[PDB]
Amino acid sequence: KSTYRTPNFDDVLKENNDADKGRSYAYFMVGAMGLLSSAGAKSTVETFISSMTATADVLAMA
Amino acid sequence: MAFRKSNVYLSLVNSYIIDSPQPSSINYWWNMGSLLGLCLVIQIVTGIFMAMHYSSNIELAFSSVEHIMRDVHNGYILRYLHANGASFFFMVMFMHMAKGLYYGSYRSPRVTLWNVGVIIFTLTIATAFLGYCCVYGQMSHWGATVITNLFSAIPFVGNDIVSWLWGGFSVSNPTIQRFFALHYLVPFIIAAMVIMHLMALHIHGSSNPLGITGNLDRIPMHSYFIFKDLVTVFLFMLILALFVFYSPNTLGHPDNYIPGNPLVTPASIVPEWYLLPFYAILRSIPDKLLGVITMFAAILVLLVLPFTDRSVVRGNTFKVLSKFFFFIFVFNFVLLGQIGACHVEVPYVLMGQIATFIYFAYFLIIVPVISTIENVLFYIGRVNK
Amino acid sequence: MAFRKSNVYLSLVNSYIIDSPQPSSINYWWNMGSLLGLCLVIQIVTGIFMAMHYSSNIELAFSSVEHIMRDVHNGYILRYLHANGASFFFMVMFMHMAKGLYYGSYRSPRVTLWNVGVIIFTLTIATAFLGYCCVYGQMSHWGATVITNLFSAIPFVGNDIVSWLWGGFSVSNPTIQRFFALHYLVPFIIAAMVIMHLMALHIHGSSNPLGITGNLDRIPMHSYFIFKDLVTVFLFMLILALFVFYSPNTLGHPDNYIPGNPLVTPASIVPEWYLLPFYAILRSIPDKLLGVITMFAAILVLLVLPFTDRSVVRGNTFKVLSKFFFFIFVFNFVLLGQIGACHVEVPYVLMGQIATFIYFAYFLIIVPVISTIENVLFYIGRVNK
Amino acid sequence: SSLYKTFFKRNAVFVGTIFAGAFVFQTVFDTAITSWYENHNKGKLWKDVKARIAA
Amino acid sequence: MTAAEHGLHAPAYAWSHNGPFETFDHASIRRGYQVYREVCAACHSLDRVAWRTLVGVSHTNEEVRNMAEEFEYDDEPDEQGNPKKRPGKLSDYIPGPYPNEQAARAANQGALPPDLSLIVKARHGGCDYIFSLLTGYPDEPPAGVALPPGSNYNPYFPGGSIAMARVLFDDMVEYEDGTPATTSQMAKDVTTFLNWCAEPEHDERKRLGLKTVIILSSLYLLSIWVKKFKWAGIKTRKFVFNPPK
Amino acid sequence: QSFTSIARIGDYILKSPVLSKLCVPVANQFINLAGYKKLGLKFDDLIAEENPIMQTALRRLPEDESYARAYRIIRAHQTELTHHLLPRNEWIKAQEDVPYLLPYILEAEAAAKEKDELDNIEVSK
Amino acid sequence: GPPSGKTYMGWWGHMGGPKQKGITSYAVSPYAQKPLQGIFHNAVFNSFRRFKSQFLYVLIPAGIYWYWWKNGNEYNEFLYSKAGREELERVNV
Ligand code: HEM
Ligand code: HEM
Ligand code: HEM
Ligand code: HEM
Ligand code: HEM
Ligand SMILES: COc1c(O)c(C)c(C/C=C(\C)CC/C=C(\C)CC/C=C(/C)CC/C=C(\C)CC/C=C(\C)CCC=C(C)C)c(O)c1OC
Ligand SMILES: COc1c(O)c(C)c(C/C=C(\C)CC/C=C(\C)CC/C=C(/C)CC/C=C(\C)CC/C=C(\C)CCC=C(C)C)c(O)c1OC
Ligand SMILES: C/C=C(C)/C=C/C=C/C(OC)[C@@H](C)[C@H](OC)[C@@H](C)CCc1oc2c(O)c(OC)cc(OC)c2c(=O)c1C
Ligand SMILES: C/C=C(C)/C=C/C=C/C(OC)[C@@H](C)[C@H](OC)[C@@H](C)CCc1oc2c(O)c(OC)cc(OC)c2c(=O)c1C
Repeated sequence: KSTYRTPNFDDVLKENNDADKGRSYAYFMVGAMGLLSSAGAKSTVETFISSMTATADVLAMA
Repeated sequence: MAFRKSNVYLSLVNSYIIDSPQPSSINYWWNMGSLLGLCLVIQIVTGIFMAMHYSSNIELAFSSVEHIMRDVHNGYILRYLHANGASFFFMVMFMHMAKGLYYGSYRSPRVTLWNVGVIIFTLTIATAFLGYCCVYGQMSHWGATVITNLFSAIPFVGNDIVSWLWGGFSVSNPTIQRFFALHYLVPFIIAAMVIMHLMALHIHGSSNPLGITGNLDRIPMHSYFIFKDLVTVFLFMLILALFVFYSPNTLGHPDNYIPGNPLVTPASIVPEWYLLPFYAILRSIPDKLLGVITMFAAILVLLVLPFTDRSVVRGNTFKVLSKFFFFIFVFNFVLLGQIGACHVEVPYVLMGQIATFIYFAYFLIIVPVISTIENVLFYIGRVNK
Repeated sequence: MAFRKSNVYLSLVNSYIIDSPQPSSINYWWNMGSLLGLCLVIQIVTGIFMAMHYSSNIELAFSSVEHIMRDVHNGYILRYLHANGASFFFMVMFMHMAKGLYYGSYRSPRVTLWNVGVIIFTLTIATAFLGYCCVYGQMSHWGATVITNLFSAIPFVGNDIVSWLWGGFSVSNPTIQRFFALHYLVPFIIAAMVIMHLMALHIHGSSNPLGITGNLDRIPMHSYFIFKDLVTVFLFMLILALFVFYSPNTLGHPDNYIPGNPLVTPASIVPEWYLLPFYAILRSIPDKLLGVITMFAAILVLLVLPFTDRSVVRGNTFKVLSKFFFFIFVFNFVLLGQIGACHVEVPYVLMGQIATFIYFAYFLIIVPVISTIENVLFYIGRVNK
Repeated sequence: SSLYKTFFKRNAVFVGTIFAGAFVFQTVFDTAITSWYENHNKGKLWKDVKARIAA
Repeated sequence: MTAAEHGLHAPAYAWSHNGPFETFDHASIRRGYQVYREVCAACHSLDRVAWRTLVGVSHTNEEVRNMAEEFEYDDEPDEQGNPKKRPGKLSDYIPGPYPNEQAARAANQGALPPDLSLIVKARHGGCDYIFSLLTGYPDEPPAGVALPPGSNYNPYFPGGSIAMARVLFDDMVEYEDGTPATTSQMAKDVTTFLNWCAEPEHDERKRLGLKTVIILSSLYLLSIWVKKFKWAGIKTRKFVFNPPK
Repeated sequence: QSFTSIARIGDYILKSPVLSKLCVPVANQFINLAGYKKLGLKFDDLIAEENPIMQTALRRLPEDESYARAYRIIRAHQTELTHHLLPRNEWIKAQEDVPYLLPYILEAEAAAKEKDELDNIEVSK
Repeated sequence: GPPSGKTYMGWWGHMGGPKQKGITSYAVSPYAQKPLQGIFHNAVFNSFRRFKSQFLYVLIPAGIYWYWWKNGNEYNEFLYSKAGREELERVNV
């Protein structure tokens, strides 16, 4: 076969009438994963940091 | 060159995590190792924050853990993460090991990689036992008693080792204070052994599911397997979260919510689930010395597999008899654990003794015989003279 | 090739300890680094064995250390090794740093090496403070109080940091239990930083007393410097032994044999000797915020020396003015420490403020001016036009 | 989708916007969940029991 | 092992706190405290529960203060060093009936009534077990069973022979909220109260879990999508071989 | 296990028409169940190569077979990662599943065995 | 630098594979490809394949062990019931 004759990718290629379809989907997904991760990391860090604050049993009102 | 390459610290990161050439075809079974590193981090971080609130004195240890549960903000989350994480650490380790078994990862040139792995496994088992003792519930006290007594089986100087390990006449304050100190230490030795594990991994690279060379088609770690790792990291966290928040005590033992009592061993005593197969193996031998020898040998026999696997191809993917007997091994191992959870009673004692035999026979007999037969079958099926 | 080269683990040992090419002319001042590794090992080993007997509860901590002194076989040896070893660790660190200062070891291409060193120094100071608090004598309690309060000087959110560090209203049980947990951790982070220190050392090798290239005449680490290291290892042990057995409390403070008392600060309170120069610097500034800023800056200003040393040759060996002012710096540093040990009284307050100025002026003013002058003197003394 | 190309316009979302959105999410999400949770458990809460006691 | 030695399997009752979205019923907790105070506390300590934890859970700040002050606790010695006592405060732990173990065994035929702070977590079966035990004393033991003197029969206890007699009987308690104090109602209530004692973080823990599981679920589904995108070039890659001359 | 040893046992079976008619059908069915032909591989492509015998052998392989092995291996990895098998018309047929590397392996094992024999020869006077 | 043991993997540009010639590969940007609503219709009758080959290797050992477990358990139950206390006396010690 001739290397200039590119194999068929038609089953995979998005029939491009909308150019930035996959880009907008990918960047939304990547953006949303970034959002929920940062909120998750923030909550995880606060959980640990707050375990070092005064314990419920040592807050005595003398 | 790029800074990630030229800098002394970053180049380590680059060669292990970014540009590291991976075989294109490794499947999700190769995600377990990163999950083990993650587990190691979860155990260390949650343990240090708990240590801040923990007292190792035998009078105070159980109450100091109740104090973490009740008074420390998010304390129950730390404790339940640690306890359930230890279990998840073993689930994933068994899968990592089973993966290695199936795909011939223990084979040359990765024998050193495998041997260091077996050391990590022993260290991880010892670390979890030390931690379990620190709670000082009923299972803690008698676990400490039974396991330190393993060494009394040693000829002549055995009871001397035990009293030295105890720091006195029985499992007491000296014992629990030194077991906490040791529980803190060994995770860091495991960390150093993991680095040695990754060093041996790096010089030959990962294997792959076909069992053949990966040299003809590599893709970089970065992007492809970084984000593929992320998929199983989140699935792992999801499931660990379901236990920690919704079912935090399902993988433990109710007797360890009872303070340890030196005068009473509960009838309901059962080892931690991840120790059950090994427990069963020991219990199957009606002799003290030989019971503890056979149990230790059940771990060391993992070292024998590079020599008893006689096959000429790496891994079980294209091997009909080896696949079948591999799953005999796995389900035999589950049975050993179900026997461990049972009473020393009629059908169970014999089943455990036969399952014990099957366990050892796999490495020493089945694999060498079957892999030889498969060698010959592959040959006479294609050669015409 | 030889096995020590071909094996994955041994080759690390070979390239760092056996075949590592050393400049032929390095003198005994280059023995301090191995003595620091030895110190780190002594502190970790003796600390772990003591941890086995130590209780971190604020009610029990002081008595648990008396228990190590009285009841633990060879317990007084462990405690005195640890306490005196911490001091010896600082003596040797100051000498290692002073060596670096004198011979221009901070210079390019060893800037990264120097910067990692400054981090280790900060970590080592924090580690010793955490350990000192664990005794919970009088000096422990007020040391913990004064030093955690350093952070109260931080704008707006400072008192919040302090109450978070304390775990309550004042230095109490939460505080001492978390300081023990942290004291156990940080030595292992120091160990990881030492590895990063040796990594940066390895790519450029050691400097030497002439300040010029070592590339024309190397001799292997093994034999020559292994046995040369041994000479100072034994001398170090001899002297440490004289203190541990014959004078074990000469480098400490009698007030720390009194249990901590939250209501009474002794009139005789004095910081540990190795913290005195820095203490004096803080005490010289009659403002809270600026006192703690200037003291921290006295450590960070070490980072500035690669930029303010304008000379065109590495090291002070052939530099008459630089040698003189180097020893002004050293003896000025000793004075700062002698001021720290004194009362806040007339002559001393002014002397401390002037010595503080001299300390900073050395890095920021004297070295840039003098090294420029020496540059020009070297030139006009040989050029005839 | 063209909802993306109005806000971010064929470019990826930047860390600053991500971090900012996360702070917003944290508060909104917490209130939404606490609300659903307390409602789902109406009758059983201490809030609800205190409405039937007075002394 | 024989069924008697194992003990009868406790059945699954429909507790209102069972289920991932379910809080405790706090009215049942309130009632359960009364049953504990008026029946159980005569033999059973509750050492790990401090008065303050009741506030906002089952009682008001004022109610708990009155309850704590009904008890005397050791105080700091006076100016001269003689011991002295003190009414209880919210920082104190709920006091037990006996001063030491030996005094507790003396009052119970030599048996030791366990502390109940953790009892729900320290037994297989949890709430189902505790409830079933309390409501499962038969008027007479099954035929042939020879009970030791001072022992009682209960099929749910391992071995059948338990040193605690039945103590719940209809209307032995006057519920402050009007509820008919039947034995199964009182059992249901203390047991709910004892689950809270053992798991005070229950309601909050499940609320946090709901958030954690939603975020992690989303992150999981999201990462799958992102992985597939990042792999699409490799997965649909195509090779051709033209053997070299 | 050496290929010299597999060849010894295998050839003994292949000649004696008692065993030959008994085993080869079993072996044929084992090979089909193995499945490697559905990935486009020949058995000899499957031999673990990280040892000196196999490196000697692969070194000695003629160019055209070498390029062909390379394609079959790359094509196998790509198909494996897509969780498919090849189109059936692309499978390796039994006529193609030849021991192409075997003669080079056996040759190298014999050379190696002789060196080991000669390095350890005793002498008698 | 410090020397090095010969291995069976190199790095980019010298991986240690055989010389490759004649193989030509093609690929297409993920950006240019159909957003992930494809799989299904084309790929769900496809997969669920790789476990038709495998399920017997798992299921038959699983079956053997589950049967063996259920049997031993039901036997233990019989032994400790009334009906079996005679057999219990026989098989015990
Ligand atoms: C009040 C309603 C009440 C409760 C609740 C209760 C519970 C309880 C449990 C759950 C146990 C543990 C049983 C086990 O081991 O599984 C237990 C044990 C004993 N109790 Fe009790 N108990 C209640 C009330 C009373 C009262 C008022 C008394 C004293 C007269 C009493 C006594 C005991 C004793 C004794 C035991 C020990 C049982 C044994 O070891 O055999 N309880 N109780
Ligand atoms: C590989 C790492 C580790 C493993 C597998 C591990 C495992 C365990 C286990 C099984 C327990 C008992 C869990 C239970 O409560 O039922 C435990 C307890 C404990 N561990 Fe670890 N541990 C590890 C590391 C650490 C580290 C580094 C610390 C740091 C001090 C630590 C501190 C503790 C403490 C304080 C306890 C008692 C609290 C508790 O019971 O959860 N652990 N550990
Ligand atoms: C804390 C424990 C461990 C960590 C962090 C760890 C980590 C890793 C990592 C990152 C990999 C590469 C990815 C993978 O194949 O999953 C790996 C590979 C491997 N590990 Fe481990 N491991 C651990 C324990 C073990 C154990 C217990 C064994 C065996 C007894 C072992 C045997 C192996 C082998 C043989 C490989 C190579 C697999 C192959 O490429 O085919 N590991 N490990
Ligand atoms: C770079 C390492 C370390 C340094 C510089 C250091 C320094 C110190 C210092 C200054 C003290 C107080 C000495 C005194 O009694 O006057 C101390 C106490 C203590 N250290 Fe360390 N330490 C180190 C590592 C460790 C480690 C890894 C442990 C392990 C748990 C440890 C455990 C303890 C204990 C148990 C005490 C209280 C006993 C005593 O007062 O000597 N230390 N340490
Ligand atoms: C626990 C602490 C440390 C350890 C174990 C350590 C160890 C070493 C070793 C083994 C060497 C080579 C031999 C020698 O020159 O003595 C070295 C060199 C060096 N270290 Fe450190 N070091 C430590 C702390 C520091 C600190 C605190 C600094 C400076 C702030 C520092 C600065 C340097 C420099 C600049 C060199 C190169 C000296 C030259 O070759 O001229 N080190 N260190
Ligand atoms: C060729 O094969 C590979 C491969 O090489 C790699 C790297 C990966 C990817 C996986 C990894 C890189 C795993 C890496 C992780 C480790 C080696 C972790 C080692 C363990 C540790 C425990 C780290 C050390 C941690 C600590 C000391 C804890 C820090 C403590 C803190 C911050 C305490 C804070 C608290 C207070 C109060 C100050 C692969 O997936 C892979 O095959 C596909
Ligand atoms: C080019 O320049 C160099 C150079 O590179 C080197 C290497 C040296 C020689 C010096 C060294 C090699 C120093 C090396 C030492 C270290 C890096 C040490 C790191 C620190 C540690 C703390 C080690 C880790 C230790 C532990 C975890 C402790 C082990 C604990 C145990 C056994 C507990 C046992 C107890 C019980 C109950 C089980 C030079 O002298 C030199 O210039 C002349
Ligand atoms: C300082 C450190 C010391 C002294 C000890 C470390 C080393 C020991 C081990 O391996 C490293 C050891 C854990 C062993 O490994 C063979 C495990 C498989 C243990 C298996 C094990 O568990 C039990 C257990 O958990 C129990 O709990 C309630 C009770 C038990 O009896 C009823 C056992 C038991 O009978 C056995 C064999
Ligand atoms: C979790 C860890 C935490 C919160 C803290 C770690 C970090 C802090 C430091 O550096 C890392 C810190 C030690 C500082 O470094 C600038 C040292 C030079 C401290 C110098 C120091 O010592 C004193 C001391 O020892 C005392 O004893 C009786 C008493 C003291 O007053 C009278 C002091 C004092 O007035 C100062 C400035």
